[PDB]
Amino acid sequence: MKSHFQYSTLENIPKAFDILKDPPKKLYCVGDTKLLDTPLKVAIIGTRRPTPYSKQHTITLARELAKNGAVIVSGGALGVDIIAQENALPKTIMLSPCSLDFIYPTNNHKVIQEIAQNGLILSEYEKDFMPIKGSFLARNRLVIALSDVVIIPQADLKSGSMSSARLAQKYQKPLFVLPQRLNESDGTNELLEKGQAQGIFNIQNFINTLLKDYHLKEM
Amino acid sequence: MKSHFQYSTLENIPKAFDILKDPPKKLYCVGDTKLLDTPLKVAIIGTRRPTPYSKQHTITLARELAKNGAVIVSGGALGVDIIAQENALPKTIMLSPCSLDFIYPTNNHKVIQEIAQNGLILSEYEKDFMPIKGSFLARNRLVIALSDVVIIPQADLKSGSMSSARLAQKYQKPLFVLPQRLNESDGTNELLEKGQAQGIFNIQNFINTLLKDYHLKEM
Repeated sequence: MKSHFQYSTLENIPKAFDILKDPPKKLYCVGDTKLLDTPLKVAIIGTRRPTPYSKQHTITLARELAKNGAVIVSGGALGVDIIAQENALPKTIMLSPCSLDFIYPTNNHKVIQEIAQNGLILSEYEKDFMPIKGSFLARNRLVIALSDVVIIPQADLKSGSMSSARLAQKYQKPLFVLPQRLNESDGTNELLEKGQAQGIFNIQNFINTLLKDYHLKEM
Repeated sequence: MKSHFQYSTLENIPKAFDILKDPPKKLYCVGDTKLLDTPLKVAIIGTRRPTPYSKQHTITLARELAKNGAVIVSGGALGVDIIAQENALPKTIMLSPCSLDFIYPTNNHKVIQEIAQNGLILSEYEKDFMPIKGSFLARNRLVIALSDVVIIPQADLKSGSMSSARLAQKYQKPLFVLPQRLNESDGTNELLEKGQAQGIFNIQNFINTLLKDYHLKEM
């Protein structure tokens, strides 16, 4: 699916990317590059098939953070990603796994269009580049490096979410996850089990504690 | 409801009760007092109103622990208690909130009778005593003191399970809970978030680690 987006090259690579083993040498952009200057960026990533439970709290977290000064960063994927980003509009930044002349995934086209208009989409791929395993992985590192904090509402083991969670640890980004029952989100529960992530046991307090840590007003 | 239990004096008060600020001065018993001389006693306590999820794993915990050399200790209450005890039979000990000439609660009479017959019931009251305010708290102190480890599968804030949880901490009895969703078991979740309990993220590993720790053959 062609995007028909009008895009250009990003003038300056965010310094947040310098922590990366292999920073992007060149980035392409469509939308509001001012979003890159915001004080609080929160990554929200997760499974392509969240439960109603996960979906419900993903919406609240995204909506409330975006409404109170944060910018939500994600990969625009089916499920948790696109849910967070739609509910954060227009304070949201997407890292694309393909070049900006294409929409992926197809079914998210409507929301992705709205991000291109009112939010920001970045890509490391100039044109004609359909997504492949390595480009999903590569853009995940950008999602993590760009963000101050990383939330994973729900995720299985051996998922992109878990490789991103490893990156979050490697790059010292605080990891947060939703409390989940046995067997429903083994990835996030493993992170809890090993003390590699903090549980979000109260949505409003978590949000307010984040706002304060970054000198924004609470709710 | 009368029990028709031919209860005895429990002649030797278990040393485990000696840690209490107010040890029971006299105890009464019916059933197998040898259960008191076992290497591993696990308290399983919780809400009177468990979800199907909590119920399902309580059954598994109780059954597997009882089958592999542990004894399950509880209060015989509606919900988690009676579920755990029924599935632990005959390796189970009930601490009764009433004298042993009565059944309490009435609706648990069948399992409670099975416990009198094949497990063990203890009480701090001799006769003619139905429970009153505080007698539940009182027998809970006994459940905790007797047990090596305490499992709370599900519980609300301000419940009896939480006051028992405070006792477990006071006496350094390790405390474990089931992973629970936001807004379902605020009691156990608060324990988890405050680092006061450990989560059971893998039922089989939890059990095998517990066993090993008490020099029992792993499953």
